Amino acid sequence: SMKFIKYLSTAHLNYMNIAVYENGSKIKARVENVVNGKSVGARDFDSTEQLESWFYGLPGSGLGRIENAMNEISRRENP
Amino acid sequence: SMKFIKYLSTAHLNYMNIAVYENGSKIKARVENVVNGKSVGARDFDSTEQLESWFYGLPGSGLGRIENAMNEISRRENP
Amino acid sequence: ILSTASVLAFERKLDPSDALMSAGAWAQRDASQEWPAVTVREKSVRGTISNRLKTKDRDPAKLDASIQSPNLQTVDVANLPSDADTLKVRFTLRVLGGAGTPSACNDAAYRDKLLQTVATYVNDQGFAELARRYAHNLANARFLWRNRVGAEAVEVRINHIRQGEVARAWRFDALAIGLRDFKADAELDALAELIASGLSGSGHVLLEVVAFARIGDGQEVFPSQELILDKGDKKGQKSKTLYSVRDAAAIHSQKIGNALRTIDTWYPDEDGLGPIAVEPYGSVTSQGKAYRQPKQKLDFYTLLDNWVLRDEAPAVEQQHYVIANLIRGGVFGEA
Amino acid sequence: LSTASVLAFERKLDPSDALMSAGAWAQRDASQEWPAVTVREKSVRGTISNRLKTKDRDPAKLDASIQSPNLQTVDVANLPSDADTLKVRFTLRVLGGAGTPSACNDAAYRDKLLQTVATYVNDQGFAELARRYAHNLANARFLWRNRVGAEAVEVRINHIRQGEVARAWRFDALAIGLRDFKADAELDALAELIASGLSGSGHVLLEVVAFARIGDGQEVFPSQELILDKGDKKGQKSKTLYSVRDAAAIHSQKIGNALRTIDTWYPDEDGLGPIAVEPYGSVTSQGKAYRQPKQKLDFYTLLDNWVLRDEAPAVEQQHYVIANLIRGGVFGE
Repeated sequence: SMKFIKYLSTAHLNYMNIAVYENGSKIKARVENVVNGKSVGARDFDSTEQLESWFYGLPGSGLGRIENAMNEISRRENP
Repeated sequence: SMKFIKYLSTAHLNYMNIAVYENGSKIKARVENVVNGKSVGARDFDSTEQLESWFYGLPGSGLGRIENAMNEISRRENP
Repeated sequence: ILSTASVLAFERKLDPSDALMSAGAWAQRDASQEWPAVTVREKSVRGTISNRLKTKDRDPAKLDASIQSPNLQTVDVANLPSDADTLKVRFTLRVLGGAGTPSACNDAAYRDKLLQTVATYVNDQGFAELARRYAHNLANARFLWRNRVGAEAVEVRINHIRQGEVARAWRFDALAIGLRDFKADAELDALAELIASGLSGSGHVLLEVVAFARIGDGQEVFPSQELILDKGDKKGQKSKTLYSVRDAAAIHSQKIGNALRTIDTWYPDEDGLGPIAVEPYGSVTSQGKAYRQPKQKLDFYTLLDNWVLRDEAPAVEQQHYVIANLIRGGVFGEA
Repeated sequence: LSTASVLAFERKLDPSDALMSAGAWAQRDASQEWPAVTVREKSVRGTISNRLKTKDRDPAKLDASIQSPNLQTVDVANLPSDADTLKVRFTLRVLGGAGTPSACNDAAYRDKLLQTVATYVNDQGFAELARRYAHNLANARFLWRNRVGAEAVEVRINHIRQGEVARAWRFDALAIGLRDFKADAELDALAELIASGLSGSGHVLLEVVAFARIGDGQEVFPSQELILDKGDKKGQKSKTLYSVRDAAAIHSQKIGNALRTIDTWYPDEDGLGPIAVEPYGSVTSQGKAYRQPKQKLDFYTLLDNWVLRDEAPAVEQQHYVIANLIRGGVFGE
């Protein structure tokens, strides 16, 4: 049960974007290929306010900022 | 009574290869030094068909695959 | 007795080089020595998600959001300059010779049995049909893959180069010479005899092939495309990449080598596709179809294993096919 | 007398790595400045070509294999599109003292080996072996596949006495054969230089330069590297060519193998030709080891007969044993 909310950008980059799912009281951000749904990395979040404070805290402006977001999520999170 | 069949590769790696012996109705795979016959680890098998389905199921291609095979056999099998 | 050799290998004959593209104007191709190279640029594209969408189990809001949003890629493009309509493509070809002899073989009885079989094939007839069909693939412009599609005129110049000086020059028309029928000509027979004497081992054959394909001003040309594994975390935005050399767009050598050996007109399925390329299990990847299937008995491995081992010859055209797979080269035997 | 438990021989005729570079024919006289051939990188989409197991000879499995990708990345080395020849240079030291082992246990086996090699040298010099090594320098055996299908090949050999060259040679690698061994004036002069070098009576330093007129943009063949295609990220390049800084190179041992292709008395036949000098003399590229130890022509058999029991073999097998000692190796148990 992961209800879709919105894509994180206005434009897709290379058929790649960040989808936003509501996973219970948490909230999900998956790096997905838009034509077939293959995820290449996700990260857990809880509130949309802190998610936007994290996203707008990234360096960049627009598609460069979501490039930074997909490079951040698309690496393996360290133990 | 362990009749030799074939080596598992075309080339030796570091004077090391995998020899194949027919041990009764079973079949043996020994990690042997080719110049003196010192085994450093063996593993029991029964059929050549399942042995090839195990070997071709290993990750790699060629000498990297038999490197994976010798690293798999050359460790002590867990109880 | 006389089982197959567990290691067979044939190095290839008919060695091409990479073909460098350059652009210029027609009726100045008689002085086309100094034409500037076609450069690979890099532009940005914005499109739509217009692929077959999996509308079997999906949220409709996600499907509506995915197709109402644009896609912002970056591609490599190769155009002509705007004051030039003719594309030049230049590559060299060496025809080695000594086709029957393998470069790796376990058995010594299978090896000289194979050598006697290929000596019988060279004895009862030359390489005349095979070299005739390779000279047809040089005479038209198969190596201009999409650059031939929709052109006013294509002209192919072929030079025989013995020393620094050119020894023998041909000049053709790739649109008059067909794409499907293997007709006859005097200079096609001369070029075929030169290629056949190269394959037999008489002289040293070096060929320069220059193709002029008039397209139009500023149109897109099509170099061969590259592979961008393990760069999605560095670049990410760039999706298409063209093969180049030190500042010139170029086609790969193996693709021209595939274009030269599209000869096989004897595959049993049909004749409506024309010739296909000489392959073991002779197949086309665009068709997605394994023509020359191994459950019928026209497979290359089956014809080899009964024309060498069991001493039973196939028909003459299947013999031409087997010697074409030996001229092609490849890693035979069991891998 | 029993042979020692540890034997060793350092190699003589040790070459350096070749350095390939490309330029123009009839400009090879001024060739100290040619740009080196670089190892570039291209992409290959393969096909289904190996033998099927005949349990997978179905229509749908072949169609799925043809729709499956087989994308790879390989290294290639080509000439520039205006260059038509290949310059290859390397240097070669000729040591001498080719009977003394560099490690031995038995002081009696050592002295017996010394006077056995000494009575070989007193019976006949290094003249036949140096004749055959001068032949493998004369033709272009170290151009392995680069020679195969070349317009004209030419080999320049200089003797380096000081900073200045002392003696020069100019050869024709195609007229000088690949199948037999002949005589010529400059060949015998080079053979006598190598024979003076192998007997410890001088210091010989040779640089050898070879030119092979191939064609514009053709594929040269540097030596290929061993890479283990294991399960890393997404698959790497599947063909690595050996190189140095900004230059494609042939290994030193490949040239050293192409120099010692001498042996014509392995007991199979004379129909094939000369093979490389080797204990259990094996052409591994055709999967067959000639000179099996089941006959009486193995190197260890000839050594243990002709040093311990003092029975001499034929003169041709004496040439074989002394070429094995010039090769070097790990001998003994």
